[PDB]
Amino acid sequence: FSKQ
Amino acid sequence: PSSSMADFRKFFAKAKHIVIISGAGVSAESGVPTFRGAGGYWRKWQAQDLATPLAFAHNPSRVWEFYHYRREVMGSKEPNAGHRAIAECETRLGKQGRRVVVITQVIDELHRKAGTKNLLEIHGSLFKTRCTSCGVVAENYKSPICPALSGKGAPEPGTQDASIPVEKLPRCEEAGCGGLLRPHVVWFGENLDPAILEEVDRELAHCDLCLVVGTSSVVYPAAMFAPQVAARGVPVAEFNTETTPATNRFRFHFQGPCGTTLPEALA
Ligand SMILES: [Cl-]
Ligand SMILES: [Zn+2]
Repeated sequence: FSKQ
Repeated sequence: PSSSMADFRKFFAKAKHIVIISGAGVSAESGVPTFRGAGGYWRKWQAQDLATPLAFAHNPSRVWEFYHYRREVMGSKEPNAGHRAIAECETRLGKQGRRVVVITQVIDELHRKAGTKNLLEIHGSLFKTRCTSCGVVAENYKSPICPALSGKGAPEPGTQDASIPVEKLPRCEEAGCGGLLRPHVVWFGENLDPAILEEVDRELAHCDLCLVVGTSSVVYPAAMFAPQVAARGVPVAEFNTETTPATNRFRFHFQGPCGTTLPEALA
């Protein structure tokens, strides 16, 4: 999960 | 979404493990420039520009000037009513055997400044560095962070780039490394720390009440913590100045600044  | 303070207070009086997710709105209520609104520009740009791997690879000096300025302003900003209410609630409830934990999206450490101890900073901190060579993380509060940034970081549009050579930007003090440091701050497009996320998942699984305060609920995976919790029976209650895309999926929504609604909620 990458930071949007 | 219900707007009855009486209903939330009944869940709250009976809650034992409270998770509070705080976003940039709580810092904005302290006058902290967010660089995401409405929340200030830094000379030409906002955080969507400078807080990226792209900006750091292209001009690490400009990225360091940006973060140096934000470190320096934190000496003038204070926790607001929402911070104090959240901190005070944690201490009062901790003495009753009930645990409050804050999962924050911000990096300005105002929660810790107010006295919050159970704090999970999923996006890092303005006052921690990370070495781009060896990966070691270190707390750092020195003003200025390095000598070449002294007096730099001025936010006014048209202010010249410091253009500090890479060797004079903050360097790793670990013996043998001397690598280039970056802010220990999760930027847009970077993966969050799996260990922090595993600590977050552990809090979301054992909690019996969840608050989402000052979050526009558009930044991921931070906007996904709350729905994963409500979908277990756990009440979620939103405290925000506006309705966010995740409003229709919350048990409660209290419109207003967090500093107005949280003191009543956590009393
Ligand atoms: Cl220090
Ligand atoms: Zn290093």
